Amino acid sequence: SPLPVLSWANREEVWKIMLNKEKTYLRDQHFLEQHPLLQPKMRAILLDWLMEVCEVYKLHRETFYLAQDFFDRYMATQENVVKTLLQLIGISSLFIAAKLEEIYPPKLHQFAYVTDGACSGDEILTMELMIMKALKWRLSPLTIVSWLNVYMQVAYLNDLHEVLLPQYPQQIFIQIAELLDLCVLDVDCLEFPYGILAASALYHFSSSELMQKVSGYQWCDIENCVKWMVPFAMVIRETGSSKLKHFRGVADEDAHNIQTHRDSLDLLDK
Amino acid sequence: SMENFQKVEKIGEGTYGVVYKARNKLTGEVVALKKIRLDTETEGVPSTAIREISLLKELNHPNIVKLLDVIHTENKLYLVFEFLHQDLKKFMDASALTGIPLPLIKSYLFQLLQGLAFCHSHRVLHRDLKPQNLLINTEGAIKLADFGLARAFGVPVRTYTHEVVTLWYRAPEILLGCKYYSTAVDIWSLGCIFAEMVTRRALFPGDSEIDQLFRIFRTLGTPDEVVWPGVTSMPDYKPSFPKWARQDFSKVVPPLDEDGRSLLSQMLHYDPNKRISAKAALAHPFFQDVTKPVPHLR
Repeated sequence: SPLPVLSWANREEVWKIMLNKEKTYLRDQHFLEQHPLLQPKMRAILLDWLMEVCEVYKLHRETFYLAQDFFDRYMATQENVVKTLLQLIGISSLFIAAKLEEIYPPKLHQFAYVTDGACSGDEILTMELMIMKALKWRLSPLTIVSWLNVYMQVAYLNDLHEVLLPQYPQQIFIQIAELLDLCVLDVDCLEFPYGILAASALYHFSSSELMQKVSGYQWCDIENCVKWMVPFAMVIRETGSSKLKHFRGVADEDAHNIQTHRDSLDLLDK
Repeated sequence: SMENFQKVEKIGEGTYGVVYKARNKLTGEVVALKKIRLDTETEGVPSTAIREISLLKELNHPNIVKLLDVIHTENKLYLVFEFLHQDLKKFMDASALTGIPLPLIKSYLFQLLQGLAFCHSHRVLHRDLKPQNLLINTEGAIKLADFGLARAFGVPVRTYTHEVVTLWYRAPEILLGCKYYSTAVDIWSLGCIFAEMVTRRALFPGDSEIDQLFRIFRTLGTPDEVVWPGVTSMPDYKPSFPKWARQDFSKVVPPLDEDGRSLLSQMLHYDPNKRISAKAALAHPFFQDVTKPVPHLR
């Protein structure tokens, strides 16, 4: 019940399905225990590099977050992965996500190319099939950033109650996304539901009353997450936020949806 | 895997593979198989198949063709679906001299709207509703099929693929190049289909984008800022379009009563923000001798 009365369906129904899909899409904060040769900063390095390829290719934030999610969930089904297999598993999660999400995704030879020789097309092909079968073809999660999308729409809701037409400030959205991009780099984020992560980040840029009104969470749903997020918010606050970018070939009304990259790895140490 | 099915008949072909009717050897069960030859594919698992699979894995409903299994068996990917009899196109054509009885037309529309209400509540746009993607069985059921062009939608939406929906069933917000489209596009297609069941003639059988728009305009009247706030600012609006008056629905759909006419008229509203939802359509009086509201909790 942050959603308004809907013009296309039952808001109670829509929100409930949204809540309940969040409960079939299982995430595990300790999944790297299954991979003793891996450390959390490998996961962050891998995810950080994907953000940078997304920006180079002007892929959407939704596609980065799909890839992040396919990656984390895939690894939980798997048992002894080595550092050198990471780039394959990551660029292949990205390949699936871009085919799902983009009108004109980069071609497979483009995903081979950006690995600088380390993965071949045939290997990305083998691996996407391994990933999809292991996920049992559940490739439609509500990602961290889609919740932020939802929340921002409600924030900026008119007395003309259409939620489906984008109607929020581009530049503030970017600034909360940049905090979430830092927080995904740390694997312990996985302990909090994606909708909580996105609520807690928005809270840090606003208040409990806004947070509550746009994501129907009471403050105690959010409190634990907010506490964990604290350091990340502070590091961001310390540095100041980024400016909204223009991207060649991308419509300005779509610019805030393009995935960006900054030195989040530096920021993750503090 | 594949041993225990046998192909009985090729029943379809598209860009990404071939469709078969298949039969289980001593189960007697019949299925439809879509076969993708991965060795033939240049981007693997086509984006359309990844979407069709993932979307249908989470869309289980009596009025949505069921995805039963996905089988990877080297160089090939098989999607296994419940098999249905035929196709609303073929049923309409077979019934064209007789007419489909009104009660059956009403049943089919009600079921289509239930299956669509369900997609929309789960945030899925079908985007290719046309009679050949509506499958019927021998027991009076009808179901939404071929989710090869569907997509999950976000809240809010962003700009999606522009080349969507078969021409005859394509909504005016798509034809006029709107930045955004939504669930309203599927309701448009069903409103065209409803009238087509009634008349046994496609409502707006265009042979080009501009002919399609002119067919719509001639029947429903040329839209302006009053009926449709923003039309005149749409990328493919032209001030030169002729100004046709709306045709009275008594003449467009003669067999239909007042309820049918009212429903159809709400399904073909120009303004996507005013066009009726699949859910609200279910509560329409047209469906009184079919359904009842559930108790309203505040």
